[PDB]
Amino acid sequence: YFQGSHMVAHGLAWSYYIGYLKLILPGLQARIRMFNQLHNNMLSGAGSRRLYILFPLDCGVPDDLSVADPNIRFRDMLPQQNTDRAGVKNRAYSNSVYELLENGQPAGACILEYATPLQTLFAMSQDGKAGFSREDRLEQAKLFCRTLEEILADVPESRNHCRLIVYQESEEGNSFSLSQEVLRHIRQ
Amino acid sequence: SHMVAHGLAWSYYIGYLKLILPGLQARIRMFNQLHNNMLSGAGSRRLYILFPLDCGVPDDLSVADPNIRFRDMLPQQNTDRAGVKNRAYSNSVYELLENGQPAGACILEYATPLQTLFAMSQDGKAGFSREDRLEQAKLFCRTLEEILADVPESRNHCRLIVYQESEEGNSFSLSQEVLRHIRQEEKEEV
Ligand SMILES: Nc1nc(=O)c2ncn([C@@H]3O[C@@H]4COP(=O)(O)O[C@H]5[C@@H](O)[C@H](n6cnc7c(N)ncnc76)O[C@@H]5COP(=O)(O)O[C@@H]3[C@@H]4O)c2[nH]1
Repeated sequence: YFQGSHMVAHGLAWSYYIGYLKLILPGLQARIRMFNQLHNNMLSGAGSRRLYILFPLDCGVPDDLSVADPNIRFRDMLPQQNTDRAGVKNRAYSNSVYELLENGQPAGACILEYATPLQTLFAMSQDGKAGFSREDRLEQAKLFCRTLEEILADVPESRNHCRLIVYQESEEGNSFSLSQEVLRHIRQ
Repeated sequence: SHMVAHGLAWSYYIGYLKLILPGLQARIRMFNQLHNNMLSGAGSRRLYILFPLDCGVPDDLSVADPNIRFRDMLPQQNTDRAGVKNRAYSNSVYELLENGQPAGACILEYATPLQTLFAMSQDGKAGFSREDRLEQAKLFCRTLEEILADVPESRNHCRLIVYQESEEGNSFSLSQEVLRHIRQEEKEEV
């Protein structure tokens, strides 16, 4: 295996930064402050004010987080950002806030989502026209993560809000609890 | 199958066109009720997507060509996506002017992934040459065409407008380029 120079993953990483994260990081905290005004400071500490992105390396990305763990419960959306983009007026960028339950009660809350490009990788893997194996998919998923981390390293601290939660579903165990993992990241 | 452009083409199809194209006609019908049948013919069926091969992608179409005039948005599509509840997908409708008056109307936008290719070309960290940016941009278009070819439902609901300004390269008008496509299809209809 020789890793190519500009692979699918490289492009996805750059896409994900240039076309989302870079766009939303400047206003994220303002949106959070607004949310807190409505929700009695639900997102109180710094740890609850990060943008946590789930990165399942097997690329299983359900649209509903509660599917992954029923202890991840949707609470409300942040106020949305609207931006004119590439001829689409008022394109909307949105994020969702979840409560993390322990014993049926909220133990934390945070902004949580999956990394969307992992959906692309999964779909490519399922289409013969794509020419893309399961082995290719895993490697690309790992490369996407590494490349993204490299790009994010260069963000100034005032915009250093992304936090990646990287795991491989097949390697975890029946005792893996995604909500606990997220709470662990919040707590660190 | 491991070039950047492949990923971009699949991203664009899987995460956008596949999602929105099936619902488009209904959104159009509603727009037309609201706006007195502004969209007609294939303008009432297709999303028109601009693919500038040089990867210059202005956010404002009127800046690109003042004869492209924004008129209103389609009603939005909201879909839960990857843990984002009610992610919103929105498209913009424009009138195209000729000699100062409306000559056509359509749903129009740029293919956003070209913006990624442009950005990669400008950041040394990407190690991505201008020459490769061009090749990849061409490849992105071809790949998307290939993907669409096998899915009539999607293919029939979009129009790819591919051009390289600077090979155009003189009297080029973007509005005229769009109108040319609209008119070609109009001649087929009826
Ligand atoms: N989580 C998230 N929420 C967003 O609002 C979002 N916006 C973009 N992205 C992900 O960022 C990267 C860059 O997005 P870009 O717009 O260049 O390409 C996008 C873009 O050309 C288009 N598209 C997606 N949603 C919209 C939309 N609402 N309007 C226009 N084009 C859209 O289809 C491509 C694939 O979209 P996703 O597969 O969702 O992944 C994107 C992509 O990996 C987002 N991811």
